[PDB]
Amino acid sequence: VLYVGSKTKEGVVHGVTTVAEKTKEQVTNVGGAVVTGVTAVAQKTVEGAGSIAAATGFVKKDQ
Amino acid sequence: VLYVGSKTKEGVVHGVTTVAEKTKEQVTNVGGAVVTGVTAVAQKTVEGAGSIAAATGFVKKDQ
Amino acid sequence: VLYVGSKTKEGVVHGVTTVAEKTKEQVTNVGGAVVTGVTAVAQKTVEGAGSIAAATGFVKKDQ
Repeated sequence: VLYVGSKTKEGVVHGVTTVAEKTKEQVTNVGGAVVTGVTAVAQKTVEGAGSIAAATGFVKKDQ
Repeated sequence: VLYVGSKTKEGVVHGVTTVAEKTKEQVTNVGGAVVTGVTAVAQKTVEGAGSIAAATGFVKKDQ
Repeated sequence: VLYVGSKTKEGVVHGVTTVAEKTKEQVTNVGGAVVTGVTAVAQKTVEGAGSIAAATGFVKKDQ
C-alpha cells in the first residue's frame, strides 16, 4: 500500500468552540459518572478484541 | 491499494459551536451516567471482536 | 508501504476554545467520577486485546 495523496487530515478533530454563561449550577452524584462541560477525542487506529475507545459517561459492571 | 487523491479529510470532525445561557440548573444521579454539555469524537479505523467505540451515556452490566 | 504525501495532519486535535462565565457552581460526588471543564486527547495508533483508550467519565468494576 503506497500513498501519494494531496492533503489528508484523517483521524482528527479540531476547531470547536462553546460558551456557557451558566449561573447557579448544582450537581450531585453517587456511584455513577457524570460529565458536564465539553471534551473531544480522536484516535487514528485502534485494534483489540472486545476493546473500548471513545466512551463519555460509560460504566461497565460486567462479570 | 494506491492513493493519488485530490483532498481527503476523511474520518474527522471539526467546526462545532454551541451556546447555553443556562440559569439555575440542577442535576442528580445515582449509579447511571449522565452527560450535559457537549462532546465530539472521531476515529479513522477501529477493529475488534465485540469491541466498542463512540458511546455517550453507555452502561454495560453484561454477564 | 511507502508514503509520498502532500500534507497529512493525521491523528491530532487542535484549536479548541470555550468560555464559561459560571457563577455559584456546586458539585458533589461519592464513589463515581465527575468531570467538569474540558479535556482533549488524541493518539495515533493504539493496539491491545481488550485495551482501553479515550474514556471520559469511565468506571469499570469488572470481575
